[PDB]
Amino acid sequence: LWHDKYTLRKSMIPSFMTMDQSRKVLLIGKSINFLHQVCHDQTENAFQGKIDAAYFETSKYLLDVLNKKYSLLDHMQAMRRYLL
Amino acid sequence: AQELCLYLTKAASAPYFEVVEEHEYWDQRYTIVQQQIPSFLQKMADKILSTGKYLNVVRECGEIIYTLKERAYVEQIEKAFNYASKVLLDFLM
Repeated sequence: LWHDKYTLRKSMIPSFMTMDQSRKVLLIGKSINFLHQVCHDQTENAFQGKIDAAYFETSKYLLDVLNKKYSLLDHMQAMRRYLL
Repeated sequence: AQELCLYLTKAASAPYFEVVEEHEYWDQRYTIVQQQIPSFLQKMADKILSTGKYLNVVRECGEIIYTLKERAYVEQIEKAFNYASKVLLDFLM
């Protein structure tokens, strides 16, 4: 649900959004869409501050649900002890 | 016309949400009909049928609103199915 189903449309980006800002929305939308289905969980200058506010909160929450409900880190260490 | 078609479905669904077809040894009592599935509850087509079924093997012995991109009703069903079993499973132990 990460590699596919999301495409940055180069044609319909408004001029008043820089090409880098358009990759922070495609990443906040994907971070919430993936948090619901697969993870199985449910919950200008002020404009630039809104994107970053929606970034430094959603992503920081995605790791918490991915380290407490699934222990993503505890598998990396365990996948070195045995498989390596 | 989106406030309207929400006023109809909010009122044309109270009878359904107050009661899957029944029959007359226990897997033929209640059975899912495949056509009449809302296709947004298709994810939980088995927990609904399993939620009421447990309520009947005990009864004969002795609010939901629709929202888009918000799953407040999908979560509301799991909160009752997680109790529907804890009253029957405890009833047999």
